[PDB]
Amino acid sequence: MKYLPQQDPQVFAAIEQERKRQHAKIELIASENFVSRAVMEAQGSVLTNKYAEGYPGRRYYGGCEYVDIVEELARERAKQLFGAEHANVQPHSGAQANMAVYFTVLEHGDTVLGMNLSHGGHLTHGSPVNFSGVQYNFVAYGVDPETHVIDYDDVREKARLHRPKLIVAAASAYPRIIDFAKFREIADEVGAYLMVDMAHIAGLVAAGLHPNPVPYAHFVTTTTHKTLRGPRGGMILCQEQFAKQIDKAIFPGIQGGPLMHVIAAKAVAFGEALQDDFKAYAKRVVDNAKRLASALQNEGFTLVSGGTDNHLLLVDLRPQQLTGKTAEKVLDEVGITVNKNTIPYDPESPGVTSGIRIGTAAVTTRGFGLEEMDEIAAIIGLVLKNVGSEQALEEARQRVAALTD
Amino acid sequence: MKYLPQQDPQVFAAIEQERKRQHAKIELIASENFVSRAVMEAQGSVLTNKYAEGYPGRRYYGGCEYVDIVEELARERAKQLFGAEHANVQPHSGAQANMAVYFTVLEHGDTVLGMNLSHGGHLTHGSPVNFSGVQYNFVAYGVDPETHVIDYDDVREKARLHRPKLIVAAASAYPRIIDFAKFREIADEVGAYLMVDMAHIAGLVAAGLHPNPVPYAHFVTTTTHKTLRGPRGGMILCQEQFAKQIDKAIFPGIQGGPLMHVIAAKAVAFGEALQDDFKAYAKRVVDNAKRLASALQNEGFTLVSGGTDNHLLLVDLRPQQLTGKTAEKVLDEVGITVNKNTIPYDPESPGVTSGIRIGTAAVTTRGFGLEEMDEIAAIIGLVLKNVGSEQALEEARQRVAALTD
Repeated sequence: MKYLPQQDPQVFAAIEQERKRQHAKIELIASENFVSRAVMEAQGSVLTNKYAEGYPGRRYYGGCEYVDIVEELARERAKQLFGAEHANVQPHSGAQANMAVYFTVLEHGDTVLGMNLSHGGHLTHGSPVNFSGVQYNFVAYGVDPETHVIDYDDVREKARLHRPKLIVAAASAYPRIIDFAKFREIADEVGAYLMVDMAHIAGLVAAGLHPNPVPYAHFVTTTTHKTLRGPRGGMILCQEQFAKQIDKAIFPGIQGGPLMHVIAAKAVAFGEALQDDFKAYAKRVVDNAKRLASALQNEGFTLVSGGTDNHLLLVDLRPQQLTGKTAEKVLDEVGITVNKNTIPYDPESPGVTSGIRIGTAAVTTRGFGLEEMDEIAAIIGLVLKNVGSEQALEEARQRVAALTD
Repeated sequence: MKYLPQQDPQVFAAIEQERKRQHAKIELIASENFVSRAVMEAQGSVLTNKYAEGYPGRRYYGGCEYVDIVEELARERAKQLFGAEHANVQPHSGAQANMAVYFTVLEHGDTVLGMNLSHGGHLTHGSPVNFSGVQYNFVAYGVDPETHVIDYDDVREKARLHRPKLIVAAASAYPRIIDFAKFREIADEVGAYLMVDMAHIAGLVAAGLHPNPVPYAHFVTTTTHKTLRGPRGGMILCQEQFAKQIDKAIFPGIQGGPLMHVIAAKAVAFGEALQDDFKAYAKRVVDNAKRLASALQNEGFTLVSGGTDNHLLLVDLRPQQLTGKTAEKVLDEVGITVNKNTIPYDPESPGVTSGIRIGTAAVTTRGFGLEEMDEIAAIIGLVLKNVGSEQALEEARQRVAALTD
């Protein structure tokens, strides 16, 4: 940076602290990643100056010839990545992407069937304090109490009982592959639309390491950040039959002017994901997650579903008689960033929890591999087995520092 | 840029075209501006990498110590700028800011009273194709057919007849000062909340050149872009009594993770607005608008309301027997960017219109002054009086080029 340090010392000092923090800590929050310098440059461009309500070639302001090229690059690259018939790259966030799909097919009070929030479903999949649960009548399907895998017979029973207009598949804390074919079969049986929210797994889908929901879902929503490793924002994919309605849902439905600089950054991120080296990256993400899971089990930890098929895992801390809150706190003391997370059938409140959620996308981006996964697991074991020992925590602190340099 | 040109030639080439376009053209779209290099740098920072759901000191993820400093700088500087008791700097856009306020105080189907959309009201103030008009029962007040000033007796009558739960004041195309005191008096009479959407005029309010709605409104929404000259995004100001509810409306109500890099940019823009030179800038904006209005009238144009009190003006093209669409098109041919805009009591459809909307915020930022306003008016006269003369358009083209270099 050249101008910010002189113009705004206060803001610059805080940004620099954050930059140094991002290097120093071991980032295991499953939704986190580190974008490329090219992505950041695109976000830091003069494109922020342009109003471009509408769509490429169909804008409500003149002078959009070049931002049109940018938006079309984003849309076409997205279609290439996911094999979707249509892309909308304007959603401001994952929340807004979901909001738009709901706005498209649902009326106020319509019934929607989503994943139980305490079993891995997202806030926007029906929380009573979120617009989703307030505007629509959400019902939930669960995971099996033993295997922690989605109970597809429960999905089916809930669908047949409640007759939802829409079924939502996908999760913020589900460590196994989701069977989109079965979701569509159930949807077809009850005459419901199927929406898949692939936010967490989008990068893995792009790399062919998780089955693609696009062929099975009427609508696919996603964040552009997370495993896709793009800028912060949302996206909708859908078949051509819903393209016009989806576009109208985003604008003039729920948003105004799009963030053209962020859309530029989306294009850049999609370009990166199209490359062979992103596929290798995504494989290392999944390989690292498996290794970390196995190494944690070797340290004596119990994992929800007994492991992982993707980028993330959930530790069930009940055998250690620890809450997620306690674990999150003490790991923060040593420079490991996780979040407390409700486990399926958690006896604890969402404010306390019995689990921690861990993902490997960020550390993989930093170049961590199998050996590092072993060490992270060993440090986590050292910490959580010795929460009352300042010397153990100091050793952990030093070992964390050794990993990040 | 260093990395984008090598990583993504296609995206870079388009961005460079856009950058050159922004310099070459005379930007008169009233919502447009040019942000500082410091603002762009903040948006292009590593802060995009951080999940920070929640609020400063009350986040749902660890490691937010530094982004907390950034968000608090934004909130405190906003409070300083506008004298508000509370600020929420997380809204992704003006649309989302408005959405959140509606979510806070209204239930589905509640009656809201806003400015007639064809008289200057915004899309999010009740368009039947926008969530606002779909989710709530919007009724409208109008401007006087002669003076084109808001008819406050009509505001009062509509309020007393329809008994709205909420009254919205503010506009996307209203060239005169809005009387917030009268709006609050009417609101008090019918027991309605008052929301002021100051998006267009926020920079002028900050500079003391338009009366401040904060003392009179329960809620004030705004964009951070437009006359405020900040990054693309939204903000809500309110009294302390609504702070908790407003914050909950934004999250977990309508959004997820905030855009921390954009919030950094918001802080930077607010810092800039706090400086004496921004006040001088804003005065030049209003001075330029007055000069441009007078110069246009000298060229024989009729203006809606007979002039301007702010940054924007509306030309009523009926005396010239031209539509807004025709005028917008031919001005585009010579490098002047305006938008067609419905005028009050327009005999034409929104797709055609009888007016063009013009604002001076962008050209003022580029350093244009009174002499330049005279020349812009003269060029507009040359063009619109000679739409069929390629030689006149070429002369105009050359005079536009002379202004921008």
